[PDB]
Amino acid sequence: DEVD
Amino acid sequence: NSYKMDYPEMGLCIIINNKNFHKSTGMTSRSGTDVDAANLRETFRNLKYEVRNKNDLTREEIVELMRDVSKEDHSKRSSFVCVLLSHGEAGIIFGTNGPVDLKKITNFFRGDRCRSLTGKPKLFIIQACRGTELDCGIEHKIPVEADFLYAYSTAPGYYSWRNSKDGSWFIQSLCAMLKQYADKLEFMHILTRVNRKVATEFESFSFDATFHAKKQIPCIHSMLTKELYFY
Repeated sequence: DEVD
Repeated sequence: NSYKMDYPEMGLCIIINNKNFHKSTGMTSRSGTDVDAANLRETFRNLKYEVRNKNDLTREEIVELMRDVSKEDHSKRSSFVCVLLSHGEAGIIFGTNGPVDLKKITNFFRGDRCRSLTGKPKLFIIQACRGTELDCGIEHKIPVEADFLYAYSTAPGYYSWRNSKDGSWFIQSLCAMLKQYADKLEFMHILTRVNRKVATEFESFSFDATFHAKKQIPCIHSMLTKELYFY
C-alpha cells in the first residue's frame, strides 16, 4: 500500500 | 431520459498512465500503475471503446494531447472517456515534470469548445491524490458545463491509495464493477457499487503507524443530464  | 449510445462508435477512451517522474520533481514512481492501465484497457475495450494508452507524459504533452483529441471529429461517437493515472493535489494532476490544472484539461471538452461532443457524456476518471488527509475510518440551449461526469478515486483533500502489486484500490474496484455490472446497471449505480467496494473491502497496511489502517471513499461528481447505459 502506497499513497499517490 | 437515456443518452443515445447508438452511434457507430462508443467513443475514445484516452488513458494517461504516469509512472515515472523527472528526478527534479521529487515525485515517487507509482508502482502498480501498469496493472491499472492494462486493466482499464481491457475493461474499456470490452465496452467497445477505442482505447489509446499514453505513458509518462510531461505536463506539456498532457495539455497538447487533450487539445488535439478535443479537436478531433467525434460526430460518429456516442461518448468520451479520459482516465488519468498520476500523482495529484487538490484540483491538479501531475505531468512527469510538473502539475496541470484539471480544469484546463476538462475545459477543452466544454459544450461550446468541442461541438461534436455537445449533448454527449464526457467522462473523466481520476486516480490521483487530492491532498494529504488520511481517513481513519470508524467501527444557449444547453449549459457548457453540462454532460460531464468526474469519478474521483478519493474524497477532496485526501490521499488516494495504490497497491504496488494489485493496482489502485479505485481502478481495481472500478474495472471489477464494470465487468460485472456494465451489462445490467446504469453508470451511477455502477459507480455507487465502486464506492461501496472501496469503502468496505480495502484498508491500508503499513509499518508506519501514520499510514496504517486507513480508509478511502471515492467521490462521484455528476453533471450528467441523462442515464448512461453501456449496452
